[PDB]
Amino acid sequence: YGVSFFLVKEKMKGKNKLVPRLLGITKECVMRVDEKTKEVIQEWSLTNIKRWAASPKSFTLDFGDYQDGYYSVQTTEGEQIAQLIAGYIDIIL
Amino acid sequence: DIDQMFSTLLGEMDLLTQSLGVDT
Repeated sequence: YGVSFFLVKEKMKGKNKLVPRLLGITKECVMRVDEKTKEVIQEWSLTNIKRWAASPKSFTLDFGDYQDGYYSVQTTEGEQIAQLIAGYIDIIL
Repeated sequence: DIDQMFSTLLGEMDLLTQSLGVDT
């Protein structure tokens, strides 16, 4: 078991709704992947996580609360993203 | 330390549906 991938929705510019997207949890980071290309648009250390929050419709990460550390998206499988993340911070800690 | 986190992040998530997003 290695890097994990989750199709999540994100709030982009140009409209007001969310845009399907693709997340990638790495035992060293978290990233916003372009479901379109599968390439990474964003990255964020997993060992940098402060506290996250998976939901039945969405999931969220809290890293940077100093200012704005809250990065979230829409996904009907958070506990899957979160348990792993949670399980990954368990490693890299 | 768990307690409200869920609601503490969900309340924040509301800001992702409001209208802004990331304010770049």
